[PDB]
Amino acid sequence: PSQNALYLDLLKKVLTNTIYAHTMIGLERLDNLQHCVEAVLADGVPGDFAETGVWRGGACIFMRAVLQAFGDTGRTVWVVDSFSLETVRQNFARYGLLDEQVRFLPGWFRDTLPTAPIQELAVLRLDGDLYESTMDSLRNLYPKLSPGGFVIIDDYFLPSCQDAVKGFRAELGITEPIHDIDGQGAYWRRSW
Ligand SMILES: [Mg+2]
Repeated sequence: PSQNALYLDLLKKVLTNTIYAHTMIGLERLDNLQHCVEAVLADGVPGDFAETGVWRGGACIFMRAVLQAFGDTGRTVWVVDSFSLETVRQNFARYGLLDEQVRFLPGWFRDTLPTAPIQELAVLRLDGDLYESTMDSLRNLYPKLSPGGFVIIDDYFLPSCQDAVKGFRAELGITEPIHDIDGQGAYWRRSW
């Protein structure tokens, strides 16, 4: 049961500034994110959503929007970065989604992630340009990812991102198969 499809379709057009830019991830990667979120809602995987490396906040805005479209009032979207914080907050306000289901964690990943007030995740999304940001994010938040939760890495097929993600998976003995999105990003679903 796919609620408010027209709304999310239009929002993806708007976030990518194709109407006449709040995200640069493009439509295919927004599509991916939509399917992943609609899956954890439909399948009842518990947990919040979190993005580390958020740019103008678009992907997090969209995640909040899918919660809106499906009438889920319980889950939180965690917007995690070093920031322009007020600018991001105002981007949420523009779509009318700056509310209690959106939480901000500003700071160096070094300091914030270790102690993050997050208990469990259904979705974990990373814009993994850099080794240390990627490792800080995965090491601290993957353990919070519920069974059936998704991990999405936006820059996966960058060789250096790929090496870092592979190293992390080896460390923890993660073998859930990786899936390509668009030749740039990738994701996998934590086994049940
Ligand atoms: Mg990226």
